[PDB]
Amino acid sequence: GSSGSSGKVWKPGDECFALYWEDNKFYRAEVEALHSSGMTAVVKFTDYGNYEEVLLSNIKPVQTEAWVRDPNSGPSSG
Repeated sequence: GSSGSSGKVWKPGDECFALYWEDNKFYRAEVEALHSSGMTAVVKFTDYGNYEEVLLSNIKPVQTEAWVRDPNSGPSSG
């Protein structure tokens, strides 16, 4: 299509951070299934592994393991 568009869409099978309904804190999770309507979605919390209905506007994309190897030692003893 066209490259160069701001935005972010969720999908069933992506790890994300959802705000607990009892802690209201950002915790790890995974988009279990979105809602036809397009407002809330079922996300599974890793903390225990239970599903919770949270809004899409209350979810954040989890960073990826962009590790980098190199023969040059980076961090050292302080």
